[PDB]
Order: sequence, then C-alpha cells, then structure tokens
Amino acid sequence: MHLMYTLGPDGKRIYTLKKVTESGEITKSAHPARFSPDDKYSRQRVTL
Amino acid sequence: DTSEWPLLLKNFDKLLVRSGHYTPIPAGSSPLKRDLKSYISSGVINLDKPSNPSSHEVVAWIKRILRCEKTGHSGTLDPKVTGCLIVCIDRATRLVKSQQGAGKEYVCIVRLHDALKDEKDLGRSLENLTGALFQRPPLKRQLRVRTIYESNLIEFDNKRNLGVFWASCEAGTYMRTLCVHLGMLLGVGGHMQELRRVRSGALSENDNMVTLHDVMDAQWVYDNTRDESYLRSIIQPLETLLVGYKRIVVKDSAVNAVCYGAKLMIPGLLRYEEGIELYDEIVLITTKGEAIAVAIAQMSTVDLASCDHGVVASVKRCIMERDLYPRRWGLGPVAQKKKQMKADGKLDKYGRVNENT
Amino acid sequence: PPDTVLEMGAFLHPCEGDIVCRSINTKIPYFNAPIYLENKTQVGKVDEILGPLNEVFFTIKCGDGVQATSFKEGDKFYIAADKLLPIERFLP
Amino acid sequence: GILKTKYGFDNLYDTVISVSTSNGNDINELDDPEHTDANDRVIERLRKENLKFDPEYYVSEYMTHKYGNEEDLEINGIKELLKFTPSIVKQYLQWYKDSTNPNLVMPIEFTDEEQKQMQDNLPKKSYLVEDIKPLYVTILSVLFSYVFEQIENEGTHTTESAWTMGKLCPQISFLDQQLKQVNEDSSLIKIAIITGIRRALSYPLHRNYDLAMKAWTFVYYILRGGKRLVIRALLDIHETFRFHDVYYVYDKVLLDDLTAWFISQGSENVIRSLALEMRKEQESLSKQDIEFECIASFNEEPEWETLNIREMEILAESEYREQQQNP
Repeated sequence: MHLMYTLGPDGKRIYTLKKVTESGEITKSAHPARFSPDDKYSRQRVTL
Repeated sequence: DTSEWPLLLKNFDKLLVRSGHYTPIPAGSSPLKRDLKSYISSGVINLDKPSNPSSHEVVAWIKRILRCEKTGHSGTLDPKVTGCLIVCIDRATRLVKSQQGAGKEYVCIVRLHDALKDEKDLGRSLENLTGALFQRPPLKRQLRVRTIYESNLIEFDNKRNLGVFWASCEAGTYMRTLCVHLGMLLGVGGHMQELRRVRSGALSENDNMVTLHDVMDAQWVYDNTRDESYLRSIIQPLETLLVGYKRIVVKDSAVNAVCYGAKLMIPGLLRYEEGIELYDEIVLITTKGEAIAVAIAQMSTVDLASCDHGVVASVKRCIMERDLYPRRWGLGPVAQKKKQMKADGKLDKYGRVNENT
Repeated sequence: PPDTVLEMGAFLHPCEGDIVCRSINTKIPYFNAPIYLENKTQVGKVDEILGPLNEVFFTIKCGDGVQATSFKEGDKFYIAADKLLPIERFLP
Repeated sequence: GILKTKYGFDNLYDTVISVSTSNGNDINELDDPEHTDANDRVIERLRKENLKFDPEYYVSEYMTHKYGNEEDLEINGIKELLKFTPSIVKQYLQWYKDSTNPNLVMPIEFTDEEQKQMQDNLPKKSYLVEDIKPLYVTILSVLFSYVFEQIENEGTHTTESAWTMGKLCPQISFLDQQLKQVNEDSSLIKIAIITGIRRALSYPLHRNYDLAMKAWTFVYYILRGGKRLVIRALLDIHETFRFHDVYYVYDKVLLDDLTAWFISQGSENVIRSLALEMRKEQESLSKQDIEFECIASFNEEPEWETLNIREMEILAESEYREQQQNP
C-alpha cells in the first residue's frame, strides 16, 4: 500500500505518498491492519 | 442550558413550543440511556474496513462476533477500499437505504501509465471532471450521470506516476472509472491504484471510527467480564445518522401512529425547529429523543405556528417498532379477570361473561 | 453499407490504441455504434463515453488494421444518425 | 424432504418469497414459506393470529371510541375514520343515487393512466384455471385489505400502505388460500370475512370492530359495482405493491397474475353472486363470533382462556366503573 498520513494541527489526517514529509515527520499507513476472525489475542490487547 | 445533552436532544429549548398539555407514557428509553440488547439493536458502527475481505464478508464477521438478527451497510462500489463502512445492526438496518444513497468522500491514488509532459495537466483534468459527469460501471452496465461536487489534487509525483486526490461525490459514482477517465483525458492512460473512503453520509473517519479488532475486543470483554462500556462506545446509536436533519418532537400519544406510517397532524404536534421549509426532509422524535421516523415536512414553521388544523408531516421512512408506544388505558388484564370469574361464579351458564349490571 | 451520417467526434489525442474525441454532436452515442470518416468508411466503433454534461468526450475502439496514431487534431469522425439518443434520456 | 411447496396464484410459484425475507420482506409471516403445505399454513396462521392479538390494545381502542373525550378522540382518529368514504366507493354511491335501477352493473371508462397500467404492468397470457373458486375468495380478501387501507389512511397512500394491505390479507402474509382448516361448519366466504375481521383487530393501527364491519360493507358495494369497478380497485392494489422495492414480490407471486386473470376470465355473474353471498354472511355475524385465545399464566406453562370481543368490552366497562367509583 502507498497511502500515508500525518495528523495536522487541527487533529485531522493529512495525506501524502511520502514515507517522511518535507518537515521530517515519519508517516503512517492510512489503512488498518488485517483482521483474522480467529484471534485469541483479544485478552492480551485489552489490558493495555 | 440544554446544549450539553446527547445527539438529537442537543438544543431542545431552541425548539419553538406548540402544546403545554400532555402526559408521558412510561414506554421506551432515551437513545444514550438504552439498555444493552436494544442499544445494540439500534446500533451502528462506523467501521474502518480493512483493504481486503469484501464488504459483505466483513459485515458477516461483525454478525458472527456480535450475534444479531440482521446487519446491512452503507456501500460497496469498490471491493478493495479501506475506510468508512457504516455497519447497521437490527432496527438500524431500516436506515441503510438512505446510508447507501448518501454522499461519500474519497481519497484516491491514481496510477498514470506514463509520465505527463506537463505535471499541471492532472490537476486540470481532475478539475475537468467535476459536476454532472457521464459514467458507465466497470467490471448490467448502463451509462448514467453522477455528480462530483468537489475534488482536489493533494499531491502528484510524475516520476513515480502516482497522484493522490480527494473527491466528494454523489452515491453511485465509481472512483475506478474516474481514474480511467483522467487516464483518457491525459492520453497516457490510467487506472485506480488504491482507494480509501473518508466519509459515508453523516460519518467521517473522524467520528468515532473503530476497527474489527475493537469489535472483537468489545465483545470479548462482555462475554468474559460483563462490562459494557467498551461495547457501548464502538456502537453509536442510529440517532447519530440523523443529527443533520431538522426536528419535530411528537406527542407521546401520537407516536405510535407514525410507527404505522400515518401522517402527523396538528393535534399530535409538540415542538418544531425554526426555518423548516415546506417539503424538507425532517426527523420525528419522541421527547426522549428517539427517532420515530424520517418524514417529509408539509408545513412551513410560520404555518406550523399559526395553524389551527392541518397535516404537519408525511412519513418518508419508519424507524421505530410498531407497538413500542401502545396507548394502554391501564385497566387490568382482561383475560386474567375471566379466570377469576370462573373462580368465583358470576360467569353465566354458557361460560361467557354476563352482560349484567 | 451506410446511409445518412452525422458529425460525431473531433480528434483530441490517442490513448493506448484508442481514439479519444471531443464531442461535436448534441446527442449521445450508442455503445458499439460504428464510427466513420467523411469518405464513409468504418474506422471502428464507439467504446467509452465520458466527460461532463456540457463537455462530453468519447473513445473509439479502432477497427481491424487501424492505427490510433495515424490521425491528427481537427480530423472529424462520423456516426449513423439513427444510433443517437438525446441528452434528455439521462436526466431527472 | 425434497420439493418445495408451491404457492401464490394457482400454486405456480416458489423460492421468490424465501429469498425476499433476506431482503427485508416483513409482510411474510410463514416460518418456512418453501416447505409448508396448504393445511399447515392455516394451522400456523390461526395460532399466530392468537399470539399477535392484544386484548389490552383492543380494549383501549374500544374505550376511547366510546368513553374518551374530545381531545383523546382526535389523537386516535376513529370517529373521523368512520365518517370517511374512499374515492372508489364514493363513485359507486354517486351512481347509485342517480340510477333509477340500482340493480344493474355500473358502467366504467378506465382512465388514460389505467389503460397504460394494463398494457405495461401486467402479464399478457391466456389463463387455463380449472379451480377458480379460491381466486374469487382471494379477491374478496384483498378488497377488504384495500378498503381498510383507504379508510384508515383517508384516501392517501403512505409508505406502509402495502404492509397494512399485506397484513390484513391472509393470501399475502401467509400465502394462505384455503383459509378453512380440514382435519382427520361455516361457508368459505364466512371464514374469509371472519379472518378479515380478526386480522383487522390484531395487526393495523386502528383495531375496532365497527371499522372492520364498515370496511366490509364497502367491499359489498364495490362488488355490486361489478367486474369493471373491481378491476379499478385491483389496479390500485397492484400499483401500491409494484411501487415498493421490497413488497413488489407479492405482485410477482400473486397480484400480477390475479389482476391479469380477472380482467379476461372474470365473470360478471360470479362477481354479483359473490356480493350477495358475502353480504348474507356478514349480516349473520356479530361480536359473538370474534374469538381470540388470550393468555393467563400457570405454575405447577401459559394457559389460554378463550373469550370473544364482546366479553372483553364488558370486563372493561365493568372495571371502568370501579375506577369511576372508588376515586
């Protein structure tokens, strides 16, 4: 996947293709992680 | 001060009053103060669909996880989109038709098949394809007219041959066609590289968008510790999808008629919003702030203030169940009283209640 | 053999083996509607129709042994007048 | 076991309904539309009508009509509803007044819009139907639905019009054309009429014996108007279903055919005969025939007590005195 973002000052996503912006912020994938219906890690992920 | 109240109850005193006399029927609950089974049953999850299993498979997963009679959802046009999928649960399915014809916004990455001799050309061809467009469905496929209200090129990289832009459009508009069309308008050819949906109707990726992982956890947490707070945060009440609409609150006594599709009449009117124009789409609400139905207004606010008789609203779409507010005279179980008439005589020779006085 | 013919498209540019045209008719082509030069020879058929309501464009899928790159700006393209729908048949 | 049990017009259709339940068909009330014979459909309906009927709702509606004030009555609607005359009835009544022989059939010229409907929206075909008697009774049933819908809504259709009509109609919500059980008294037309009433006291917004009776009287009038006036109503019914993106399905399996069939094979003598037949049956009825099994509990499972609708009004009016007296 190519779509990346950083949160602007207003709190909302700013989209970009670059892996790091012009101002030196490292960018996040725009898309959520895959989900596997059988995921017994619900208990580990919930405590944090 | 009432501008702190949740959802459809925000700014309740900023509604112009009609009647002072009425009595509150004990039935029903307010949307936020609903109870789990029926809260979920008027439920709506703003889901961040992952880029993969089809919208229908994903909704199926939500169904298997939550276990509920029905689930539907806001839109499917492209199968590899990530982003807003509004999954409706049970009674909320009543609102998917509207959610599907609702305006949608996208962030799209286009792949041009060769480098443009003028980079500025893309922004221009993108600007070219706004308003009423012609568009034929990709891969039963008839030519139709869809509108692109606004678009905006965010970023373009001619060497990589990828452009990323935003489009706001009518429901039914295909982004993968949009991409092919820029392709043709620029000569180099093109196609959609990837797509993310950033708003579906009244819900954007900013308004409490949760993931499949959240849905699994929220459900796990109840099934094991019986705490609801999670489950009750990822699920927003259908009344959410209706904040935009102007409001008419309906007398408790008149609520049930609306649930059967009947007009709302003046006798049934309790409060109304300012600046309601004849023919607008309004929401009709209980005093607890429940959405009874979405309706077409039939009287201007000025008419609604001065009018003695008349019909106020026709029902466009029933949301609320049919006998949620039945108008019980509060006598006492009729059948049960006939059991005590066997238990004490007073019943006639044939076994039927006596017309006596 | 063709009969009565109308001005349909004016050559804009090629695109991966297809002819893209600016529209010069007020009507809208049928899908696969055969396309002709002035000398009434079938150069291919209508493929994609696109563009805004005011500024329609369409593509021509080139017929056997017809190069997309063997044309220039101005070069007009034609259609059978029976293979055209008014714009009214798509509006509300 | 294997084969589906066909349903709808002349029992020609299957699958259609089953599929429609996944698509939001909440008119269907059969638990298993594809695997339920005609007799079992009755059993199932009769039992479901009992669970659906609400006596507390029934008494509330009665007491309001008889004893509620100017305010409560205007919220409810019942008094206005009972004064109302549907457009179709009204043009029969108008013909009746002017006519010096009230016994003839009523001449109808179908409107331009109605001519268009009959060309476009209905199947063009011959109909070999040997067993036409359940088709007429379906007409009898569906007209009651329609007339009820017109009254309750005061002439203007609404987004639940098809639902109201489909509910009051046993051939639609239960795909039931037999109506009468067979196992191992009363006419079939008499049952159709009782069924109409019982459903009209369990399902719609206004649950009122007088209303149900008024609707039936109006059915008799349309029938007396003759085939061509029946067709006019059938056309309206048809449209209300066709125009619905979920319930259109009942045109498919039943009303599509029924209206097309009726237009060509429909007899004028059979219509008039049905009219006089149903009037006799209606006039032979009273609140005493309208019985519902209602619930009282038991712990030593729920125990059903049988009571007709008149018994329910006396217990209401009896207990209403104690409330008026004590305080």
